[PDB]
Amino acid sequence: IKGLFEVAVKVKNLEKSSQFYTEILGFEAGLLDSARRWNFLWVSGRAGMVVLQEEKENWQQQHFSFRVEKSEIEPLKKALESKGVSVHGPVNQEWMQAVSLYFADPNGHALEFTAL
Amino acid sequence: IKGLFEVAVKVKNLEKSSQFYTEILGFEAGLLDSARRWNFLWVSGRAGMVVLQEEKENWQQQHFSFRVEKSEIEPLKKALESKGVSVHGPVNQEWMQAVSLYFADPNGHALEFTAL
Repeated sequence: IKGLFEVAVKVKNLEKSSQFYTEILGFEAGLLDSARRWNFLWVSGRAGMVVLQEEKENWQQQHFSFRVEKSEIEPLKKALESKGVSVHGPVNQEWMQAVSLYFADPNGHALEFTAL
Repeated sequence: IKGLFEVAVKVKNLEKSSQFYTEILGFEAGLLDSARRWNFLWVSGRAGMVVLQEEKENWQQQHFSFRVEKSEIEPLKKALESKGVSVHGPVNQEWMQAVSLYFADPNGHALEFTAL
């Protein structure tokens, strides 16, 4: 097993969340299934994938993180902030020799950039 | 952004789920926080991480997948089966030139191995 590849993310609004993940996070189009209301988006070419799945009821917070380089922590924080996203951190994770940034998607999920 | 690094997984029983993720999936010990009832486990050295978080109420199914090599699909299916885990697939994902195996963790989450 080589790492984490994909996560399914429950979203309140497929279009608004697709806009966030593609325009703000820069993920690339994959497969938009307007029938099931799912959108499969690619992370870093073919390195990862998020599957946005529309669900209008029963909200529950999710947490997941994306890998970034330590040297890119401040640029990424600034880029998110410029696009209107509030960013917490950097937070040092001494026990794992890591640095994290924390921010929300449009659904209030707890997203993170982690540098190792 | 280089890929997906970590997912938080809600579990009914921290010990039973920790046993599954370490003994069956082979993830390595990281940080066991018996206070918050969380266990941070490493995937493929430092390539990824799962954070098991005990929650005894409000079950909701999660979906996530781990990256594997295409040539390892049958060995991994067999290995899981040998450890008592029922495996579905391989399923060809033609649109993304991928192959998937599907199986459950002890919480009934929808886990997957994806080969690209």
